Amino acid sequence: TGKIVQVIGAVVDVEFPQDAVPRVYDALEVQNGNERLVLEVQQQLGGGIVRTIAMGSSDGLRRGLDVKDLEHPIEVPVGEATLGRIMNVLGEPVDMKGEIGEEERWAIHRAAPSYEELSNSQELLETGIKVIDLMCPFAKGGKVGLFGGAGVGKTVNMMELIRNIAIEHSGYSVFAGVGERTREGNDFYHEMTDSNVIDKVSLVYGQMNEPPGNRLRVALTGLTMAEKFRDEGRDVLLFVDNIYRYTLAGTEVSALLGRMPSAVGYQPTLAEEMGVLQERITSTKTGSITSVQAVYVPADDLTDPSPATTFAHLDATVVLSRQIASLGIYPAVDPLDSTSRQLDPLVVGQEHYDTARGVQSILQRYQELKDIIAILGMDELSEEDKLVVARARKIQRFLSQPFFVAEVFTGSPGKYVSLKDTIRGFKGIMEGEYDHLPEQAFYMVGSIEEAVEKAKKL
Amino acid sequence: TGKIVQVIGAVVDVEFPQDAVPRVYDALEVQNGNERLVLEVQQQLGGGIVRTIAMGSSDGLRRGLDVKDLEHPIEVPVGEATLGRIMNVLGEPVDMKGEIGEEERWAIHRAAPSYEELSNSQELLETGIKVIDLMCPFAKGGKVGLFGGAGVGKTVNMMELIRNIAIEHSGYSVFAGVGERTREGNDFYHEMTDSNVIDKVSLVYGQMNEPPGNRLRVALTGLTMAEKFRDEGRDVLLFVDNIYRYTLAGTEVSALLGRMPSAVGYQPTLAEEMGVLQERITSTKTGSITSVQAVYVPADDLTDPSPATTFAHLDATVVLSRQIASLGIYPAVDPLDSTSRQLDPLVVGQEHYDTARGVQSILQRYQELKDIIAILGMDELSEEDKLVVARARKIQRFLSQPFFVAEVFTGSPGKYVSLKDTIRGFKGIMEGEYDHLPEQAFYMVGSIEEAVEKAKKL
Amino acid sequence: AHNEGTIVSVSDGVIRIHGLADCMQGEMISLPGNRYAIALNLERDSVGAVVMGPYADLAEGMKVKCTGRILEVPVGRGLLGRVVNTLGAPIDGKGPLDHDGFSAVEAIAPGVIERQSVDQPVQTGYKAVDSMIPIGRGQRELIIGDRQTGKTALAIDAIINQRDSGIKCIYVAIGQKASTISNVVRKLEEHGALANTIVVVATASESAALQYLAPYAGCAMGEYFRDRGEDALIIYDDLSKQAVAYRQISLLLRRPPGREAFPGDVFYLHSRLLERAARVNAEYVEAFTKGEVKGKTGSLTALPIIETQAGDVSAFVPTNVISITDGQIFLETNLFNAGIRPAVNPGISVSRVGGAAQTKIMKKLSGGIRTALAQYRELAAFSQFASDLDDATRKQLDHGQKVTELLKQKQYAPMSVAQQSLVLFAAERGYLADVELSKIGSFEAALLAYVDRDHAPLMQEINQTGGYNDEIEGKLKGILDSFKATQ
Amino acid sequence: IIYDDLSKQAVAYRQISLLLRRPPGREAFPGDVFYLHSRLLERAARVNAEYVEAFTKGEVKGKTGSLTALPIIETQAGDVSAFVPTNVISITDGQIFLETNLFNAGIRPAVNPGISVSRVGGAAQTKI
Amino acid sequence: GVVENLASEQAARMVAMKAATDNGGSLIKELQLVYNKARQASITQELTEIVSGAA
Ligand SMILES: Nc1ncnc2c1ncn2[C@@H]1O[C@H](COP(=O)(O)OP(=O)(O)NP(=O)(O)O)[C@@H](O)[C@H]1O
Ligand SMILES: Nc1ncnc2c1ncn2[C@@H]1O[C@H](COP(=O)(O)OP(=O)(O)O)[C@@H](O)[C@H]1O
Ligand SMILES: [Mg+2]
Ligand SMILES: [Mg+2]
Repeated sequence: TGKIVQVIGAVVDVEFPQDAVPRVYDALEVQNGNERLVLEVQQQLGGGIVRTIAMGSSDGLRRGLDVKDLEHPIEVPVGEATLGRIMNVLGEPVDMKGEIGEEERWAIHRAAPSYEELSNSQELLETGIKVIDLMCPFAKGGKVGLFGGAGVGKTVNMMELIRNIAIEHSGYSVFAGVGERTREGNDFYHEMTDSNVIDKVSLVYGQMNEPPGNRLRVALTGLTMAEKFRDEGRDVLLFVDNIYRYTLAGTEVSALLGRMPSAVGYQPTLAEEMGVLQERITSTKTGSITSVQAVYVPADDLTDPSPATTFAHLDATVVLSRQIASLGIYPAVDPLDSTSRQLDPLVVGQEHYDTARGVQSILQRYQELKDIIAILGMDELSEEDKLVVARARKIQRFLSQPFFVAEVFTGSPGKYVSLKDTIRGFKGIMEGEYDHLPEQAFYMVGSIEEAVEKAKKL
Repeated sequence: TGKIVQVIGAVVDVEFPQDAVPRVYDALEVQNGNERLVLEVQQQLGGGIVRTIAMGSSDGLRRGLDVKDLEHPIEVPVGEATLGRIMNVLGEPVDMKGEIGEEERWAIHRAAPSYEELSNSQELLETGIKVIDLMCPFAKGGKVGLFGGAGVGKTVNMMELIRNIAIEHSGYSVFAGVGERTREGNDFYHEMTDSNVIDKVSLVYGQMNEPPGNRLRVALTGLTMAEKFRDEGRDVLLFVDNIYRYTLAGTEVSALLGRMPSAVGYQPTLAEEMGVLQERITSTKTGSITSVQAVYVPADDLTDPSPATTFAHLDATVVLSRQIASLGIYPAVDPLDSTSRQLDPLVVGQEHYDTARGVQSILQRYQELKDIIAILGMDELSEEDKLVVARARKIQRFLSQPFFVAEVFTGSPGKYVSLKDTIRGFKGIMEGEYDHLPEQAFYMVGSIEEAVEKAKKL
Repeated sequence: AHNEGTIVSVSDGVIRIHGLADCMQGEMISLPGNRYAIALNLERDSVGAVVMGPYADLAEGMKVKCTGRILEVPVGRGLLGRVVNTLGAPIDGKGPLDHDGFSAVEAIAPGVIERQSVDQPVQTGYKAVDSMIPIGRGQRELIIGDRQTGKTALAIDAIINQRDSGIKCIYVAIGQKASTISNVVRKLEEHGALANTIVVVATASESAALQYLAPYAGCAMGEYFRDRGEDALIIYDDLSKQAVAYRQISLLLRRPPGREAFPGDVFYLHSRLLERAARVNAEYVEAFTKGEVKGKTGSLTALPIIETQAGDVSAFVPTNVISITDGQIFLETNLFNAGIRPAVNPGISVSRVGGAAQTKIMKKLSGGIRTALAQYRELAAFSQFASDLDDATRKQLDHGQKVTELLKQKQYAPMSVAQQSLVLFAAERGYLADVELSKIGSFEAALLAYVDRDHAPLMQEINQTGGYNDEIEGKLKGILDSFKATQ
Repeated sequence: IIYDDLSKQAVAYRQISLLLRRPPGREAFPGDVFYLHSRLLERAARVNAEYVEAFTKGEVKGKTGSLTALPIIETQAGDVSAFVPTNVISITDGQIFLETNLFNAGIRPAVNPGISVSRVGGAAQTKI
Repeated sequence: GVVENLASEQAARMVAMKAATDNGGSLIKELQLVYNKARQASITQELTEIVSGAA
């Protein structure tokens, strides 16, 4: 019931009879010959007119085209019918398989859950990767950030978190590929079907080449799915692939929409955008949605607004390191800088907090010793010191481990380790029983029980 | 034929009603307070009006006076008839002899030669300058560029190049000062008239004193002469003072021409305004063009757009830094940030190459040690690195040499070094032959045998 | 609705047209003369278009006809030896276009499930890149660095090493200087690589629309090979010059500028251009007419080239491109000016495909270099204070200096995966540890390389198979022991 | 003639330029700030016998007039590589850097040699 | 001779170290300027591109 008046890039704007005219964030259908592409109302400027963004390519569109005013905002299939395959920003399947089994068809748009939700909540989700559990305990409704530059292993680490929580526990996983690469989207889908994991994992891709308005909403879509699983009363996880590409995509929208830039050219609403995306992710009275999200850092600068506004919302932060990875350790996390707002004794037990700080302590002392070891050699350390260094060297390799999703790379068999095996391992290895076996025993293994085995082959 | 509608600095727009809307690039005159005033059409603004640029002082133009439109783009003479003396941007005889001039005539606006019509050679010419010949050579049919902030000898460098290669020339030269001091031009004319070398040169002068219009067009009127000489006689020299003054002119106007500002307030058309002019200078199948030109760098910022984009258009790019001048080295070339596309082993022989890159390396290795020296003193270097800085500091001041043209304001008589000697000396110092000599032995001398004799006196 | 329109205003290669009510986005628009324009900005009661060519002749009132489809271009096996325009117009010299069919410049990239996981290598020839920043078909490595760090030299050198590997090449020169481009292809001819690579061109003088479209045109030409179960390698030289051209357009069209006055959709521009490059599953047998078997797989590897100013790798355009490409090779101007010629900087560089896009033997023996290099990275600080440290860590420093002195080659001298022998067994034992001093640590390279051409049957063997286990290792061990009975 | 503080002029011109809404450039100065100083200092020069004759209408009939001009630029913290200072240096055919620390230490004609120059040089001086 | 040379070391060291501390202090003064320059350039450009961009 309306006609395109102007069109610039993905910024098509449509006119209507006054009253009735589309609410903001309202959906709009429109044919351009080949297929119908959707529009999302963004600004109800002037009388009768409305500014919108093309969800698909705005090419081919022309003035005077018929734009059908739909009623609701974006529509997306939710519920277990979604688990099982890929689907773009707005519900429709891209995997060439059947059509979405069923939908109550929720809107991608939100409402902050009133602060009536069941914290206290310490359920210490066991991942269970030794280092990401020993150093970074996180609870349901919590959100974990994976920090690092390119190639550190944020995405692959997420793949493991999915597979482990999927098969060793209940699946409950929604993967929002905000502006995700296509190659990654493929290897991910394949790797997920290779293992039994694919259900539950409802994939929601928003390929890089899709318009900004498209990539922006991809987060809310995958969010809305897990947003309903919590309504069903189950503890689901949610992996947003790149918090950076979320804010950045949101930058393009604000840009061509004409808003005045702010910090570093980011949208003048960066705080609120991140605000709503992050705030619905919590543990409600009925259920819970926990999240682990890859936070890319531009130029390895934590002052950049993107990872900056992210920090305020993380309950735990797992920093990965490009240099740690180079040296061969592939759960490439720095134990010294990885943190958790939950890693205190009365939350995670004394044994956990003690051996945690201990690994931290010893890793640190080695760092100090490392200086004198180069300048005046190893022979200078006291017997107790060169014992600390041997014992530290060991725990370093121990907290590395072969991921299951990593077999396509290394070929070795991946291994899941408990929280109690891990603590039982590190505590002993530093007290320290396993002094009689060479480092390599701890290189890539489950609990030390396996390390002692490899030590026999040695 | 038409009348004025607006006047804003150099930009005046004229109403001409439909019948004869001036072609985009086209001339037209106006009677002001006294004399003729050529405007150049720039934009066919909608409504039968047209934007132009005053090729003279826009002061004294009424808001309504009539303007005649001609069909000629720009009237500039070309050929041997021009060799005699100085010209205007309009192709008028600015000197005191009513020009005999044109047997023909060309427009200052031209197209870049066809791709397959472009030639190239590798016959390197030899400048007197030791730095240039060693660090960055060029064959005839080359594009050399002299980058430098204010007061780094920018002009005197070009004039010394001129006196060195305008002799081996035996051909037709075309100097084209643009946005420069008029005092230099007067001296260059008188100096060249006494040496009687004017009859093979050809002047054209758009001063930094003249209005904007003259400057951004005088660069074109300059090479359109060299182009004529090219499309007949084969070997021409083209010297241009400050291509920047041309771009800079286009910036003073870009605002009034009514286009949004690019980065740092530059025109959005910087990419093309440069390329058009810069792409014109080339070796045709019919005849080649050797050309050096003084590209100014604003506020010493080599990242400033003018220099940044200008770089790609140069075969050899020698750059003068204020830091090297602040020392006393007055061919103030930074031998590190200065390079040529033809410092190729297959082109300049292996001995020249290895010597050039050898000199380049040790000079760079020195820049690294420069830091620890300043904080912890010389006595902290290894006996090897100690020798590195010593040998480097010899090179660093053997790069220097007094220019003939520079005798005027400095007691030091000039010198001219063989491309052969330049290799002999530096190769030599690097081998460790001339070590015993003090540093001052190398500062401001010709061949190495001068450094030797100077060491005797002191 | 109306088919025609008239020119209201014309300036800076941009035309604002009245009427032309029937007109699509990005649609072609035939002007008087032969040249067209592009409808990029259809506001109400006026449509701005970018003239794809000179614009001086155009004027007010001129009748401007609407047209059918969008920008298309000549694509096919025939373009190989030729240098072509952005429109596919041969400025080469041969004259006629031996082209097969046409194809849109702007067209969507193959979605998921149509992709095949990348796992086969494309050798750049450089010991440095192929060993620690491996590239593979269907990948996109971002070559990035300051001016004069050796970017292009790396690019066309990677192209030259495909002169024999079966991959077809494309070279999109953008904003470049004509004199330079001819120089390049002239060298593509000195080596047998020119008859195997189409060179698209958009000189510094061509219209903003022509430069801005040059990459996409050269893409559709390369896509041809991938869509038909074949591999190709396109390299967009100066993707920076492209964005500055598109910035010129968006500014003249009065669009809102973001940081550095660049259009907000600049990321989207490069985004869709680069997602175009990828490996596609054999089941792309369904093509223009499914489908002349076609049991093969196809792909399109593309390494773009960003130019940073003063190392500012956080600038607008660089930030975007780095975020997009699944890997990037950082070239440092400091490494370069020093002597380390392939000025690649490990540790900062990355290749998210890694071991997959690498031959079997390389995958094994490159692991030793990656960590040996990484340790030298940690001790680099003590290099100033060397001799202050005990022999334990002192030796690790020497090994590092040598191993980085090993990863450096002359420009036009690609290596034979016998570079394998050199690199691999530089790490295995300090065959460099003897007789280290770095001056000889390279002349040994050119000596081990040619005494293997002495007994190279056991060498072309390792070359073709692209694999190693233990026998071959055993042989390799002896080949070096046997070596130092020479020179 | 000596123009006291061309720095105070350029800043005054920048005021009007920005009030007129003219797009700022480097250091917020209008792009034509070079032309501002350029056409001014270019005025200062030596006119030969013919020009003086033509202007004088044959009254002077054989003499050369001249306008020597030395302007003043006030740098901040010795930053000589600033925008305005660089332009005025690019214009003038010579300069005289009065160093801030040479001045403090009693050397009152604080002229810094090795950096100060007069490109006209030799000709500009008497024989002795 | 050794034991005395050693007492000379401690002195020459603490003296030459005071020099290094003062050299660093001078660099920190020069750097602080180079910084304040960039600090200004940065804030003028960000402000200028926003306002001129809006237009
Ligand atoms: N491996 C190498 N060994 C020796 N010289 C090299 C090597 N690689 C590049 N060069 C030289 O480095 C110089 C510049 O290389 P080039 O590839 O043109 O850099 P570029 O960054 O594309 N510079 P530009 O594009 O003009 O800004 C050339 O003279 C090359 O010959
Ligand atoms: N356990 C592992 N073994 C080998 N390689 C790994 C392992 N884990 C991660 N990687 C490497 O990480 C690289 C990129 O993974 P990715 O997580 O996508 O990087 P990023 O987090 O920066 O996006 C891969 O090429 C892969 O080789
Ligand atoms: Mg990732
Ligand atoms: Mg290049």
